[PDB]
Amino acid sequence: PISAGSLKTRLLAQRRTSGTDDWGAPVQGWSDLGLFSGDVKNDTGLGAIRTAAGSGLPASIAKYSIKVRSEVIRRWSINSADRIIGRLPFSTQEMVFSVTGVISDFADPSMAYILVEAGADEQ
Amino acid sequence: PISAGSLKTRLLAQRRTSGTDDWGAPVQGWSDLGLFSGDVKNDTGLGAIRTAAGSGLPASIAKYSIKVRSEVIRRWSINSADRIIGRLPFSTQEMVFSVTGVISDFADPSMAYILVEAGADEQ
Amino acid sequence: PISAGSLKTRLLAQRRTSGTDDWGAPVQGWSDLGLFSGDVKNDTGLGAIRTAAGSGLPASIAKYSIKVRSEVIRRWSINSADRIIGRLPFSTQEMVFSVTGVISDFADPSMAYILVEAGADEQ
Amino acid sequence: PISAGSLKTRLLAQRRTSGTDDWGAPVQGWSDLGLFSGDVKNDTGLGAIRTAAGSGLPASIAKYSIKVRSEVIRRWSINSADRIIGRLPFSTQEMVFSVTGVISDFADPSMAYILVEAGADEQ
Amino acid sequence: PISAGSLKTRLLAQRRTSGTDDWGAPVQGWSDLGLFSGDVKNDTGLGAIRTAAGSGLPASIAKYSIKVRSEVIRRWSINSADRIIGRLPFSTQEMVFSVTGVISDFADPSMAYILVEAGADEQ
Amino acid sequence: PISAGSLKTRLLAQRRTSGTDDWGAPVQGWSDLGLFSGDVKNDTGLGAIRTAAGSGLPASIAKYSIKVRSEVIRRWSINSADRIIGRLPFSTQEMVFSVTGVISDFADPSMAYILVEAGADEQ
Amino acid sequence: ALTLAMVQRHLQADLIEDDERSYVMEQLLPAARESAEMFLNRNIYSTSEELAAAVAAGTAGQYPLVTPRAVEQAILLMLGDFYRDREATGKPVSTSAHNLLYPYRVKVGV
Amino acid sequence: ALTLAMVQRHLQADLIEDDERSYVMEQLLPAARESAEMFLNRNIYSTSEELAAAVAAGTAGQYPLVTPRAVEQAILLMLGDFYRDREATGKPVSTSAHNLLYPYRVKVGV
Amino acid sequence: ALTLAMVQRHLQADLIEDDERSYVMEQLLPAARESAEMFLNRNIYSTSEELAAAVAAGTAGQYPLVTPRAVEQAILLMLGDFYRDREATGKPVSTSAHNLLYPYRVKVGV
Amino acid sequence: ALTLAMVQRHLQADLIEDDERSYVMEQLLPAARESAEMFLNRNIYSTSEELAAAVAAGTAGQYPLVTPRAVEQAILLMLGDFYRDREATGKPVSTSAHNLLYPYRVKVGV
Amino acid sequence: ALTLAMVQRHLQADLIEDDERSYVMEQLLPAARESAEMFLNRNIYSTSEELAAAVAAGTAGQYPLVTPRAVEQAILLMLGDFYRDREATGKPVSTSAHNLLYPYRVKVGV
Amino acid sequence: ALTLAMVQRHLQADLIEDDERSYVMEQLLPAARESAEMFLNRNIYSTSEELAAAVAAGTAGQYPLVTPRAVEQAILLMLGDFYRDREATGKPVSTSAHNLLYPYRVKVGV
Amino acid sequence: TYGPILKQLLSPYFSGRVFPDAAPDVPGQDPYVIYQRVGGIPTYFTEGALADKANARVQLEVWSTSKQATYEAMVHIMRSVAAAPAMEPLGQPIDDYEPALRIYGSRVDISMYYNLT
Amino acid sequence: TYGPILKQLLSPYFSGRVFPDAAPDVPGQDPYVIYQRVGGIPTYFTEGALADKANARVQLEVWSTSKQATYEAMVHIMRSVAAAPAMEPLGQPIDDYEPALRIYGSRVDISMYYNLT
Repeated sequence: PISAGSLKTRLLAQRRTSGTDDWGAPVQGWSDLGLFSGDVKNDTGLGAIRTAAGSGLPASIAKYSIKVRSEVIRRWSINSADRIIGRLPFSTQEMVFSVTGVISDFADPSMAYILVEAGADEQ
Repeated sequence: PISAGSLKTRLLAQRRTSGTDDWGAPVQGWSDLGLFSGDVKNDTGLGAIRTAAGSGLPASIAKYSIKVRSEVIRRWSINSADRIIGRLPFSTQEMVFSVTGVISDFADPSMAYILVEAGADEQ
Repeated sequence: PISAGSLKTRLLAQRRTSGTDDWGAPVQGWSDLGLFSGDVKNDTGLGAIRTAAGSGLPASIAKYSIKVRSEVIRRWSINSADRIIGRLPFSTQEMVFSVTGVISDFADPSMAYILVEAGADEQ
Repeated sequence: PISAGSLKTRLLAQRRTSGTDDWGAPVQGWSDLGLFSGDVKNDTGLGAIRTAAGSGLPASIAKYSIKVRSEVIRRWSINSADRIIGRLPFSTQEMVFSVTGVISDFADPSMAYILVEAGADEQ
Repeated sequence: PISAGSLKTRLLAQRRTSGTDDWGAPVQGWSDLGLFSGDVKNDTGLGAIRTAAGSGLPASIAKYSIKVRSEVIRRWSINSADRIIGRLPFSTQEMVFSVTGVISDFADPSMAYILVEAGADEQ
Repeated sequence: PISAGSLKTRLLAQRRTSGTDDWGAPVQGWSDLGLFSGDVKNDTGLGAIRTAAGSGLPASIAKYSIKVRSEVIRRWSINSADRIIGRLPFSTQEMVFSVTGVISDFADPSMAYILVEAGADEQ
Repeated sequence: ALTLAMVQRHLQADLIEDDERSYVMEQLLPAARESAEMFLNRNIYSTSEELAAAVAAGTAGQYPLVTPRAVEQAILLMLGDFYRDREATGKPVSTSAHNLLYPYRVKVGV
Repeated sequence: ALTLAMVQRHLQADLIEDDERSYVMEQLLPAARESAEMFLNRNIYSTSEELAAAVAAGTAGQYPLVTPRAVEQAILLMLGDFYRDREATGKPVSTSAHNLLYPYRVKVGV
Repeated sequence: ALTLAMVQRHLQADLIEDDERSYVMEQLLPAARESAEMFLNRNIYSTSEELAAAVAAGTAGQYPLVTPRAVEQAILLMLGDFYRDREATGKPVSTSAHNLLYPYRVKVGV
Repeated sequence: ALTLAMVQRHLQADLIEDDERSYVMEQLLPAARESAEMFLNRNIYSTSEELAAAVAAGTAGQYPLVTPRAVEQAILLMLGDFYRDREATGKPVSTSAHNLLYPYRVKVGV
Repeated sequence: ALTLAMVQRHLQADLIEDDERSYVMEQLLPAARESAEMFLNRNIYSTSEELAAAVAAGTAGQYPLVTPRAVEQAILLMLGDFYRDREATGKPVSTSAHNLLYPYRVKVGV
Repeated sequence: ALTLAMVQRHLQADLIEDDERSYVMEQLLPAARESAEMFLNRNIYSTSEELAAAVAAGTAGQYPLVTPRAVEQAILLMLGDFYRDREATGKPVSTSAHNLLYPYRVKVGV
Repeated sequence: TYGPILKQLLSPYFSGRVFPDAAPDVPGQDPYVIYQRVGGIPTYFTEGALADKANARVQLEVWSTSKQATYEAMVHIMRSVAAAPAMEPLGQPIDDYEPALRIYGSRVDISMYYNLT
Repeated sequence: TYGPILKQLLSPYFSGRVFPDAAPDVPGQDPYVIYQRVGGIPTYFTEGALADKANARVQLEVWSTSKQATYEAMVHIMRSVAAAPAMEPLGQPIDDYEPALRIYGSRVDISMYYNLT
């Protein structure tokens, strides 16, 4: 029960180049992986967005969830250190998702859940 | 499934003039953007209003949610740094909303959610 | 859909005299506004009453909610600095409500919600 | 809609003698008020009992709720400074309830709720 | 409505010998009371077990609830200072329950609830 | 009511070798126990994964739950000090589960629940 | 006897304001009394002296009775119905007041 | 015996206030008693002395009885129904009080 | 008497603003009054003077009456229905106002 | 009288913008008026002078009436229905406006 | 008048983008207009000049009319239905637009 | 006119990738066009010149028409249905597209 | 805190917007001042009585909506208190910000000798 | 804090990205500076007046997205403040990290004598 055709969004998964710069911080250049399809589930309801983050620094972060077929998790290895780019229809501003982990289900081996952050763009 | 005709309220979106004053604080003058239509969803139930805020300073803040068509998010770019003005019918006191972020849905590309604050007027 | 006839309680709204006394504290005299009608909704269930308040000072506060017609919010301007008096039938002890804010709905312009405190009498 | 006959328990309300002893602490003698009838509602479910209280002092407190007719709240004036005694059938150990406040409803003027503590006996 | 025959488990209630040892700590010997029958209700669902306890000391505690007939609470006096032993079928490892309090209902005088801990064995 | 055939996953339980190394830390070698079958229940929904752990150290932990037949809990003695290995179909990356405790039910003696962690691999 | 005390106790609402009391006791109770008096197909008078006065003036019709307690209870039930809900809905005929009022009906026929 | 103590224990209510005690014992109890009296097709009297006195004056009809306990509890059930709900919602014609009252009915037929 | 006080107490609304008071008392009340007048198949007048004046000029039809309290409360119920919902959702033909209005109907038949 | 004040009060929505007011008062109200005037099988005119002018010009048909308050209320109900929902759904014929408009129908036949 | 302002106010949408404005005003509106034209069994023209021009060239059929407001709002309702749902789910044959369109239908029968 | 702009706007999904665009515009739209052209029992051509060319080549059958806007809307509805769900389920015949397409059917008979 | 001799001194600039220990329920967007007593130096004679004057260290807070307004309010407070019969300002102001209401604050201590009766 | 004499000094490097006590709602990915007054040394004459200059210890924070950018920003701030007419830097910078936004911070105290009016 995966019900194809609800996977109406074309995302773009991509990971980071290996190594470190002079200081040791992660390299702010991004490679490419490919394209897949998924069903995005929002957080409807009041108080679904987080404003403050840390030392009183303003923000606006709202977590989502992408349901993908089980093949995209075996072809690559998506984990917490990737980012996902999706573009809203007829728009030039593209959302940047930050993968916070992948939940896999054993009830049926045809689904997987990727939980993203979507709040602040990553570099 | 947007069901026009439930969008019975005429709001007024407007953003802030760029630059800073002598001290660097945001300029307290407000420009204009235009008018749109949306469906406002309250927070019914007890304890839906927040009284204290910080160093024991009294307040009364109750967050709302505006459901708008997908066009008003592509025409402009509404983010956390705007404010929305709406007027109650047959009244001279106008609510001032403070946008805290926009949630967009990918299940269908014909809706968007603007979460506002409505508690203390902005300047 | 306001369903008159469920507004079976006659309240008494009244605000405070302006100015300050010698020290600057609010004047403990109370003026009058008039009478209106509303539907009071309690907080049924266990743990609906708050006992301690601050430096271990005993109290007993249970918040309510009054649903009123949209006219009483336009005739006066009820905000956090008012109090509402209602009398239980065939009784001489009268509840004193403390307004903590007004929630107005845009889904239909014929209702408003006044959230009160009802715990400790105000002066 | 009070549905008499569900008020199958005979309680015993009683208040404290006025004045103070030599130190000013409340007098540990108890007067009498009379008997009334009510419907007791427990807190079923796990984690409905509170073990620790303060400086690591053991306890076992489980709050209840008594639904009484509106007459017992007008005849006397039950508030946070009373206690209620009820006896389990065919038993010699009697529960001691500690009133933490009275919630009155305006939807219909024929009910009232007395929220008790029932955990540690009062003196 | 007690529905006998759902009381399919034979427990074993027992209390502690009175007095204190040389230091004053409770005596780690256990007397016996007798056997009764009850219906055990688990805590199904994720996050139903508690891992840490205090100064970073590992543990695994999952609270249960035993529904017993009203006679076992009048014959003895079960309170927070007892323990209950039950044996899983066809097994040699026996669970040790720690009574954290008894909830009695007045809606019908034929049930009582004993809330146990079952996590760490008592001595 | 165990409904065999929903136990479609073949796990692998295994415990740790006894004793300690030179420093006293647990030995990082793992023995074997055998194979059993169970039904894995995920945590669907937003915010089901935990990111931070302690001194600002990144992580990604999502707890699961395995429902097993009552025989695997009597044959061995599964407790908090074991780990469970399961392999996703047609994949070479194997999940490592960390047992946080076993919940046994007395309503029927044919089920048991093993609550695992699945977030960070154990050694 | 349709006194202010009985009405206040039945409705469970004290009527201290003059306008509310005037409404309830001059537009709402007489409506229930008229409706019951029309359903019974006979004239009802509160007290015997008023019945004698009406007979003398000739305005009393056939089969007039002094109001018993059952008719008072049914009138109170109709008054409570009027006070509770204030909109025209699809409520059914032959409510619970007509069960009490029915044995006092006089000219039932076809 | 339909005294004040029995009514107090049935309704689980203390009728301390003069107004509501008067309401319950003078407008709500006689209504139920005379409703049951009308349904039974006979007159019911509390004690033998009242029955003899009524027969002497001739105002008592044929087939009179002094109230048994079943009729008294049917009256109590009607009163408890009257106290609880105070509107005209619409109810079945035959309630649980008629099941108790029926074996004492007289002059049934077509 | 269908004054301003009765309408204010029925709707539980204060008609302070001139615009909405004019709306309720000049477009929403006459609609209900003339709807009931059309249903009753007769003309209804507020006082005896108006009835006599209308009969004198001959504009009053046969079978006229001055409004009882039941007809006035039926009009109030229709007005309360008009105030609450403001759409054309579709409703049963016979509401709870017609049950009150029916005994005053005239010229019924086939 | 289908004035801007009455329409604003009925819809509970002030119309300050020129485009919205033009839409409501020039495309939406006349549609309801046309629909009611077509269901009644007769011509309706707001005022008597307009009716006389139409009779003089000869365009007035048989049985023309000056609009009463009930027809105004029904037109307002249809207007509120048009304003609320804006899609074609399977709503049933004979809504709550046709209950009010029906006694004014003229050429009912078969 | 089926201009751009009326369509903008009906759908509560600003058609700023050239592509979607072209879609709505050139593929979604003519579809509804010609669907209503096919259902009515007659040709409908916007103004009197277009009707006269079409009659002059002979391309206009018998029984033509210039659009009233009711037909225009039925077209608006069909357009609003088209905009909302964009699939073939399966719907009743007679929607709420046909109730408005029906009195203008011609050549009905068997 | 079944252009890429109209299809993109209807489906609310921009088609930037070449494979997806090829699928939608070369396997999915022609299927809907074939299905509608087969249900209508006639040949449909997008433009008049193509119809003339088909008539010249002789492949045009009886009753060929240039596609109106209603047929375009129905084809778009079928295309949206194909794009939404991609499994064979028990959906009913005579969906909402056949309501629009039906007046253009030619050889209906029995 | 001796209320009157502080309220009458700080009223003209703030138009009477000086409150003890708590801002009112609806204080507005205009600057206002809150004072509170946080200790002092004893003035107790050993013979068994205390003097008719007593020291008390009060705290002050101004809460405007713009930074310039609170800066001017604080500098005016400092001047008016340093040019006063028996008060003296000790320390320097400390700033604060409240994101929920978007207001800017300030804070300074005052040493004052007031009349006990 | 005396705003203008700090904003005009730190504008050229940060392109006017200096804010009092709070970052704006959408500050971007470019480095920015936040200043706040956290005390000072009194300059109050005992005769009953205070001088036209007043000391004030301000705090500074730079919040870039890359470590090198914040290091360069802090070193430039330190140089420009140590080569200034009346300011002097005391102490050394302290780093900080914000995992939610993935930004790197810094923090240093400044002693400055500004013009009260």
